[PDB]
Amino acid sequence: QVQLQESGGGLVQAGGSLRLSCAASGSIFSPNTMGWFRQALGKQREMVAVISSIASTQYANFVKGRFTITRDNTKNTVHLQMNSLIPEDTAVYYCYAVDKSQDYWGQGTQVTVSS
Amino acid sequence: GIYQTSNFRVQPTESIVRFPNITNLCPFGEVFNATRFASVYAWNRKRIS
Ligand SMILES: *[C@@H]1O[C@H](CO)[C@@H](O)[C@H](O)[C@H]1NC(C)=O
Repeated sequence: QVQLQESGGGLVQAGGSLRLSCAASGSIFSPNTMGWFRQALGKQREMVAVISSIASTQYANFVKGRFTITRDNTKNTVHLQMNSLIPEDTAVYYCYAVDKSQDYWGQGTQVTVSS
Repeated sequence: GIYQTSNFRVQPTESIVRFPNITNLCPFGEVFNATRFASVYAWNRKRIS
């Protein structure tokens, strides 16, 4: 049972900062890919960002230069730094392990930004 | 006199085949009846042996 733990969201005023985290346990063979995806009530999964085993970082044009992914090799975990927030970012996020086999999604982190 | 003309045999009409019980069920249901199938770039190879 591959399980990924999500944490670090909540209510933040406009301009604030947060640090989400997905920690992966289970099989997760070495060539894995950790991604993060957006969903606001009324829309589908919007791809936010991706890091592969190469450590390359990939981000969509929606949030250019605002969010970052940090990779921890020792625990093979991922931390998404959410900075310079704007109420267009009000959407629950889920993280996605591409891996090599059956894919596993998240339980969700509520991210809310408004004034 | 006595003369050996032909040879007597009994030709069979039916054939029977016996093999042991079919046991080692190959994984097929876990592939064709699987609930989830991977993407077209994380393609699922499963080895059956
Ligand atoms: C899948 O399940 C159905 C049951 O409706 C069965 O008839 C079929 O043989 C199964 N397929 C495999 C590959 O086991």
